[PDB]
Amino acid sequence: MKRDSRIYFDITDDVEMNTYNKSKMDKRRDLLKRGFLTLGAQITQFFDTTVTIVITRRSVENIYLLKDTDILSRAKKNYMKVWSYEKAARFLKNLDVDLDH
Repeated sequence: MKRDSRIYFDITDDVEMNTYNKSKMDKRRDLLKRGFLTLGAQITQFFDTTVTIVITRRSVENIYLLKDTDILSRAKKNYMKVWSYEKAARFLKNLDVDLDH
């Protein structure tokens, strides 16, 4: 049987951008956060072993190059789901969630 959905938003980046784009990414984040709250996900402040999903802006295909203490390493070690913002926004759409609204 399944367990409560607990989502951690990775706060670390592996990309550079200007201030404008940061704000735009932060909006995307909050907007996504708001969507998952709606479906009833729990949105945890800290990362730990009870997270079921990490939503990250960083490079998933390159996790193998990360330190062992990096939350993305740990998430993969722990068979958690790691999603990009795109895949996440897909998840919400396909589940009939008004993103625009």
